[PDB]
Amino acid sequence: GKAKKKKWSKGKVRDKLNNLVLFDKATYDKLCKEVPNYKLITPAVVSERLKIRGSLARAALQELLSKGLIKLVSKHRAQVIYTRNT
Amino acid sequence: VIPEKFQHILRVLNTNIDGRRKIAFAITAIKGVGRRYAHVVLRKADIDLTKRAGELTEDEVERVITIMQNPRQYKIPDWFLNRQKDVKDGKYSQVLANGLDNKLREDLERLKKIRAHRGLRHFWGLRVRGQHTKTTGRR
Amino acid sequence: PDIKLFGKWSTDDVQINDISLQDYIAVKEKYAKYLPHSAGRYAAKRFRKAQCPIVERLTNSMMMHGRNNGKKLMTVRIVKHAFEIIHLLTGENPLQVLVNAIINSGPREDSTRIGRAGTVRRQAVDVSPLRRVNQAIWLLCTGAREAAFRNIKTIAECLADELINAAKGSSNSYAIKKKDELERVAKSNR
Amino acid sequence: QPIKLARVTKVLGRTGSQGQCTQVRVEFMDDTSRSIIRNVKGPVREGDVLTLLESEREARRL
Amino acid sequence: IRITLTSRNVKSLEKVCADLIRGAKEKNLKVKGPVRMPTKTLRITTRKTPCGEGSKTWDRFQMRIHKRLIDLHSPSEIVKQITSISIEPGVEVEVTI
Amino acid sequence: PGVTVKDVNQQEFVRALAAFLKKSGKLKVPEWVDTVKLAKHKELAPYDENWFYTRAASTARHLYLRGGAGVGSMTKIYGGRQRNGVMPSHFSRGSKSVARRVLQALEGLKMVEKDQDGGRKLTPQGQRDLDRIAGQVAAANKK
Amino acid sequence: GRVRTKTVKKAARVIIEKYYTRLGNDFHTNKRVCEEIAIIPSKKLRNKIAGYVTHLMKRIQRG
Amino acid sequence: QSVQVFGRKKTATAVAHCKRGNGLIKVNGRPLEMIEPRTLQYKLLEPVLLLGKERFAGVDIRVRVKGGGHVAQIYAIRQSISKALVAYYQKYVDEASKKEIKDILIQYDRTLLVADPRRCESKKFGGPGARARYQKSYR
RNA sequence: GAGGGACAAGUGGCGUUCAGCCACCCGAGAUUGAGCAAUAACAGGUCUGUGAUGCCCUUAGAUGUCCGGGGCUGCACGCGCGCUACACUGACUGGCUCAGCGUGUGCCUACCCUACGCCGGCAGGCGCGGGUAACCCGUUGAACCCCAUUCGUGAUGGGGAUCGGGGAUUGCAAUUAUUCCCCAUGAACGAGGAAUUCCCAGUAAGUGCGGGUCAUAAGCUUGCGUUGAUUAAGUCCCUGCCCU
Ligand SMILES: [Mg+2]
Ligand SMILES: [Mg+2]
Ligand SMILES: [Mg+2]
Ligand SMILES: [Mg+2]
Ligand SMILES: [Mg+2]
Ligand SMILES: [Mg+2]
Ligand SMILES: [Mg+2]
Ligand SMILES: [Mg+2]
Ligand SMILES: [Mg+2]
Repeated sequence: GKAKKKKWSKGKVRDKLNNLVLFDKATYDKLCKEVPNYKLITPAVVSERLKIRGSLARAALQELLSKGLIKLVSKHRAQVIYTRNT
Repeated sequence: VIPEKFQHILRVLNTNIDGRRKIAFAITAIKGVGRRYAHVVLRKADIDLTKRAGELTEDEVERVITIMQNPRQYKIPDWFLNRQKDVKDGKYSQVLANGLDNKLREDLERLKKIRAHRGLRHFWGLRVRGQHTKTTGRR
Repeated sequence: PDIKLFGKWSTDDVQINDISLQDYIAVKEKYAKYLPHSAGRYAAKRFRKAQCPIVERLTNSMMMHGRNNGKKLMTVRIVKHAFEIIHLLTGENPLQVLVNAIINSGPREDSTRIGRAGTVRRQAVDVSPLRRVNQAIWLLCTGAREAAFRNIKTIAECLADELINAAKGSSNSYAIKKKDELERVAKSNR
Repeated sequence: QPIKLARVTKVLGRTGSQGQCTQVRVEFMDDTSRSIIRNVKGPVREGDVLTLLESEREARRL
Repeated sequence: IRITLTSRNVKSLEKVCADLIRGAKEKNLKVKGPVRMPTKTLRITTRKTPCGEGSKTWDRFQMRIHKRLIDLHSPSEIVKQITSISIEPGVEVEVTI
Repeated sequence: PGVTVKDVNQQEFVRALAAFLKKSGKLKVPEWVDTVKLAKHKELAPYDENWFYTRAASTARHLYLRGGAGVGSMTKIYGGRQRNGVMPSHFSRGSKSVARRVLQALEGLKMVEKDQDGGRKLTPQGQRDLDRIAGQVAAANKK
Repeated sequence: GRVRTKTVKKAARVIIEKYYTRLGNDFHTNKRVCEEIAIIPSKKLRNKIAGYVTHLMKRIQRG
Repeated sequence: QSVQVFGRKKTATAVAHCKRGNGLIKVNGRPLEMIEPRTLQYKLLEPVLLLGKERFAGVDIRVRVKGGGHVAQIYAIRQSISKALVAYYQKYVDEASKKEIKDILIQYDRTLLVADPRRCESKKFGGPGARARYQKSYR
């Protein structure tokens, strides 16, 4: 029937914002170019700053971890802690 | 490392549109497929669960649709299916997205001819399993 | 024989740059415990709560809102991530900038009602230093919670961001936002 | 507009419609031995150094 | 051969236990101790009222069942001699050979 | 040196013991667990494909801990929170066919001895196997 | 919360009126002296009476 | 030369059998390094990380706990170690060093030697908890 | 089981010799929670608790008492006590690990608690054993929590309402209500205006267990455990009450 609610707060963050499932060619190439420039390598910063989902972000961070460019400090439940040497 | 595969939007059974998050959770979008049936069909198709919907072979898509339309040739015993013995035919089958609503309409159409009060409460604005409807069922 | 240390830390030479908050922050050597999860019995006497360490107070105020009410192991884990994130962000030790953030977390005076049984005017009066510490920790944990509400960022990540942006006056943290919201009303009702 | 510091000598009593403020005759460090009475809300003892934002006011009651 | 002494209240329990000790420790019998059992409690909660008026005020009735056991290895003729005791009525005696 | 499974962390021990049971082939899996079998009373299936070997390793560790458990005892050892939805949760028990399956499989592979009072207990062959596997997991830990 | 009853204070006043040489400044001795010179059923009442007896002894011996 | 010291957490009792040896801590057959919460792997080591290693390698203590909760068992093991050292330094080592190490333990933390009388209160017949009541109904 | 142990006692200050408040040590505790609970009322409720009862009504086609059904649940709405969510401090899977009250059979008149082994995917069935109980379930291997994987801010895998099909359990019978299990359908809900309830330390809250109901039986309630804070120790402004 009718639709009623007591609060009036519309206009959320960004209009059902999209996020890339799979990495592109030039986008992931730019990611590999500017990825040593960050001081703290965390999956949330890599996901939200660089328009990456969490799954692809963790996959790319584990791939670069196996490559050895980024050192692991202490991994845990959900706060994965990486650091670049020097 | 699978850079890019040109596959975003799929068309399954002429009505359903597959998503892009996974494959075992994009088969969830098909009506007649919920939580466990998709992970059963994935294990019958032997697909690695990390793979997306767009990173998957079209021949393997046809194999998954073959397992959808006929699961009883290989495995998946008679209890796991949705459409059990009460068919008017006795055929143990799994419903489709176009088939599920048609079977529900046939259920309601024969219940209106039976004139059971279950069908009567579904025809009225009532609840079948509504043991209390004082506060429950407003607007 | 060795010095008392939180993780691989030292817990030493953390000097408070001003007065009016000494002997209520337990950063000193006689209150340096290894984990914040201790036997909390600091609510029987009126002034035994000030001897609690501020990291334990931060965990205790971080655990809130029913679904997370309790779970000291979880919130000590969150603070263990947060100190590490603050250290990896350009050094600048997390205990030192935690004390600096408690100093710079806003209210040095607040407005409240006076008597006379007449027109409510809310005259701005002075505030207790204990209440400054309490409101500091409460505003920092509330800002961290609503910053890490509905995002990929974690409670510890937004708590580290809140402590850094509260120790540095960049006007981007919830402590500085409510410092604006309270000190403008306090100067208006002065 | 200076900002001064002050440590508590004595505690007079409690004041308010709730009784929440406390009349504290604090003292003055940076100048000579002057005496005003301010209102502090929250728990307080004697000897607590306190940041003042205005030293010209004097809230007195009899 | 054991004897179970189960009483209603702990005062008469300890009195009949002290009487059994005073009547048993003079003979040539290695008397085992009056082994203390944990106290049983039957908790019954009651509405206190025949009709529903007022706050939820509940009676909480409890008992305190106290049980003791003694062990006396002997021929069966000695046990019947020990059993004959002018006893408090709130004490129950069981024997097991 | 003397290595006991309590001296070694389990979170490496079961993860290696699944592979060392895959190397031996100590698993029976007749038809329904070949097809699909769900959890206690849940919605989804377990993820990591060697979960039958993981159940067998957990059963082996529990029979090393306590001697005399059985089907219902190990079913209560698994334990369950039954999220009923709107109605609140309760303690639900696990499945019984896997609880008899793993015991029958380890009996056929000579790792479960019958107790005349209860159920499973450790065999000397299973004792030697678990002790050597704990020793090599402790060697991988110290290396 | 030491605002003990008139019966407690009056019993202690009867004690300090009748027997003064038997009492001292030690609680552990005065509690035992009161159980020889009076009959008190309750152990908390023993402690209360003996504490007020020690307070009366500290008042009388000083002033 | 063997002293058993007991527990006394809220509902956690730790039997700590202490005896002269070469350095061992047994918690139900499981050593000191395996603490069941990973977060509390500094609090139970507070008798270890503060008092030294020549004391650890001098005193063997085996601990068996039948407690009620995880945190309660951790503090029961902590209090049982901190009291088993006091009992062994009463029964074998002189008081001139026992008083020094007891002053060190007391000036570190009171809860090492002093048990805390805190138990959960009885739930009342009026409300859902010990102090809380149910919601009223006015107009 | 008894006895001991805590009394504002030792010190200093605040106080009229005072009654008494504040800070510390020794101590396990500087005092925890309940039951009983004055004179006197409410013209509060119970005749539907009684073979406790006065008065009035019916008494053989019965307002007595049996048998078969329906009803108390029935919904265009409003209100109260509650349960579950609105997620990332989170959901899924796997491994790991800890309780305490209390209950349980052949009953003053019909009756359980459950170990083990087998079958079945599951709820369940079959055979046998123990327990009238610190003996057996049961060293109540509980939930929460800890570690690892998956999801990635999408009304999403959060929420599981509504609804269709099938299978078992108790009952003589669950259909216009059982209950549980399996699949499937997948709504509102984006942290809630005006107002309002409870609470000062193992306390609120999260979370599970036992009993009462029962034959099958909790979201109610009574008690128990696990994890376990932020704030006060102050006043008469809002409300209620007591005294002159
Ligand atoms: Mg319908
Ligand atoms: Mg109604
Ligand atoms: Mg009366
Ligand atoms: Mg009669
Ligand atoms: Mg409700
Ligand atoms: Mg409910
Ligand atoms: Mg019966
Ligand atoms: Mg339905
Ligand atoms: Mg019944």
